[PDB]
Amino acid sequence: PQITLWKRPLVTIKIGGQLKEALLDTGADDTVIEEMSLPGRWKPKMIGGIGGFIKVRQYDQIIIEIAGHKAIGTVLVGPTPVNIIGRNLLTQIGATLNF
Amino acid sequence: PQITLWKRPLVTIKIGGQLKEALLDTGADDTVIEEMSLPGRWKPKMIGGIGGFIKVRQYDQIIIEIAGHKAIGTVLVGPTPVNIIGRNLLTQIGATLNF
Ligand SMILES: Cc1cc(NC(=O)CCCC[C@@H]2SC[C@@H]3NC(=O)N[C@@H]32)cc(C)c1OCC(=O)N[C@@H](Cc1ccccc1)[C@H](O)C(=O)N1CSC(C)(C)[C@H]1C(=O)N[C@H]1c2ccccc2C[C@H]1O
Ligand SMILES: [Cl-]
Repeated sequence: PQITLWKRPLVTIKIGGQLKEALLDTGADDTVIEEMSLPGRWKPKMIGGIGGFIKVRQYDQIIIEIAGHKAIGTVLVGPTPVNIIGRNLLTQIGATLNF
Repeated sequence: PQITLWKRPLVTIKIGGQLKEALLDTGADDTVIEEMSLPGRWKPKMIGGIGGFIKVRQYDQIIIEIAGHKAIGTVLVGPTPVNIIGRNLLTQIGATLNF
């Protein structure tokens, strides 16, 4: 698909058996989702941007479906204001910026 | 161009006759640049990022080139960690997400 940028580029994702809405964010290195359970070990991490830093849990090897496209990678979980699909998963679904 | 997301989507911009590096950020509604001098009057705005909110100065109708593409629009100035080109200007340069 081709997604224009007149509006926020929100899509439906499936993660951990749950449907969520998430923002396709080329400015985010990583992927961060609001509080939810995920399988496996985790380690704490600080992520930063506008407004400063938040503490998240880093889970690895998390299978995800983004607008119908499956991708595996690290997913961060914590008090993000918005669910965010970052570059680590955008690459895997073949997403590019074009102009 | 087609910009892949294996690396950060950094480009060169020109604003006030000066070249700067900036991030093409589909998660940003607006465009925010690190402290610099812009002409004219400004208006207040507060915007929220991953860590919380920052106060910025809003300048309108600013001439700005993004990866060689000419735009004229709103530029916000404040304590962002990265010069961010957001959707207000990504739309002016005809950028889309594609997969
Ligand atoms: C989000 C935002 C809003 C405004 N304007 C407004 O809010 C004005 C309100 C008007 C509302 C209009 S009107 C009708 C429509 N409907 C609606 O709901 N809105 C519209 C202005 C700016 C500049 C905005 O972006 C701020 C921002 O920081 N956005 C970031 C994403 C985000 C969105 C919302 C909450 C929190 C974060 C950005 O895309 C990013 O990734 N950034 C900006 S700074 C940065 C380049 C470092 C990077 C970053 O944080 N990255 C970090 C990141 C993020 C996630 C996971 C890991 C990490 C590590 C690091 O890479
Ligand atoms: Cl790349």
